[PDB]
Amino acid sequence: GSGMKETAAAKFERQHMDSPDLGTTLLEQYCHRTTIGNFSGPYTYCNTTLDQIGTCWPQSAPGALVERPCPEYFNGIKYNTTRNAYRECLENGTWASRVNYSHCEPILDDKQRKYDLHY
Repeated sequence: GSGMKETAAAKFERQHMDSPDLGTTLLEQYCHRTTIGNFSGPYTYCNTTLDQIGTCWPQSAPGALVERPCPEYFNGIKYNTTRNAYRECLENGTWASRVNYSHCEPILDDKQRKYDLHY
């Protein structure tokens, strides 16, 4: 026998959405109140921080989670989209690895765009 199998991979074109150097705007303009770090530490709650996702999240509570997978579980309707994502907050007052949400994009109701050219 052997011990090697099972594998897959498939991605799509993706370089960048155009942009200058340095940044025409910091992702830490100010965010929430963000007041902690040896100056104003009330509790051991989560503090304002931004991970791989520039999108900064406002302080939260420990053992909580700022998940927002889709607006409503309609399944076949016009959504509003409110920056879906899924981030949990440890009981130590920390965020997770990095927000994520791919169980929303895929829905049993979508299939448009294609176009093509023929002689």
